[PDB]
Amino acid sequence: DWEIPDGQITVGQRIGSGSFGTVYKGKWHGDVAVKMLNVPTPQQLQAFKNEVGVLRKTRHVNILLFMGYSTKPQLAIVTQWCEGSSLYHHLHIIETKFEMIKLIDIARQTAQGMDYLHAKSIIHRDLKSNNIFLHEDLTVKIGDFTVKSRWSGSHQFEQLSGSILWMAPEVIRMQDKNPYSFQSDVYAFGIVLYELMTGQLPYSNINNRDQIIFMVGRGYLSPDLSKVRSNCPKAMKRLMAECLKKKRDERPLFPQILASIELLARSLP
Ligand SMILES: Cc1ccc(NC(=O)N2CC[C@@H](CC(F)(F)F)C2)cc1-c1cc(N[C@H](C)CO)nc(N2CCOCC2)c1
Ligand SMILES: [Cl-]
Ligand SMILES: [Cl-]
Ligand SMILES: [Cl-]
Repeated sequence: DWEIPDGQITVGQRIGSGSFGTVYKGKWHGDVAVKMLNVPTPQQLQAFKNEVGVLRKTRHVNILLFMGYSTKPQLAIVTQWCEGSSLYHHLHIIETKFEMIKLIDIARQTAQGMDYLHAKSIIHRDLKSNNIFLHEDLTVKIGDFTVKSRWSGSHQFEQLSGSILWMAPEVIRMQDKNPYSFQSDVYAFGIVLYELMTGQLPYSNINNRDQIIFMVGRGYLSPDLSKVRSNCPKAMKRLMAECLKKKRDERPLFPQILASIELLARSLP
């Protein structure tokens, strides 16, 4: 049982809305985060039931800690509160210059988290620097949390509405009814590795969203790995390429990926 009875959760400042509901800072045996829907439709109830149903299966330090939910008086999910920013914020907005050892550490922790989810047969489906939080700018927390991010104009009448830089080629073309897989999450992680080592989003030379969608889809685009830092290990550049392979089955799984990163971690001056 994880149901939090009514009147315990003290809701505070609103911080955002996200894809579903509204997210506030809270108090419940200390600071918390509260994702709340205010009304409930059968599709809203199914989203809630599924979101709790995934989170309740995760006990890992690099996954965002679920703490409990509220059925009455309204639908709500309570997670830990974290002081810090998303990886996206650090790298692209305020443009933090992390040391190479810390960039590899962030990569290692993200791999640890993704490996755990895949071991539990959980496909994230929307991994990206936005959904990697740095708790005290130190510890990676993977979740599902955007702010005029590159393509500011609304994609209301477009097919692909969400974030396309992290989507694998098979996920863009959508030839299968469900093209999401463990290898689709590996490609997304591949782009996160690119962000860490370049300090930049991929396809910077191109300014047409639709052209990136098309070209990544038909395999004419993959990120320019020469843009990495000079003290980036060759072993990382090789791993990055394996993660971003256009063909699905040629991409490795996180057990091998995490192994490769922990190896090159030990040997760097
Ligand atoms: C309150 C809440 C409840 C639920 C979820 N849902 C999930 O994380 N997931 C659903 C599927 C599962 C997939 C898996 F792959 F992770 F397993 C991940 C997120 C949040 C939330 C949403 C947000 N948004 C704001 C705008 C970002 O600052 N911020 C937080 N944090 C605030 C800062 O301090 C740490 C917390 C928390
Ligand atoms: Cl539990
Ligand atoms: Cl803009
Ligand atoms: Cl690029």
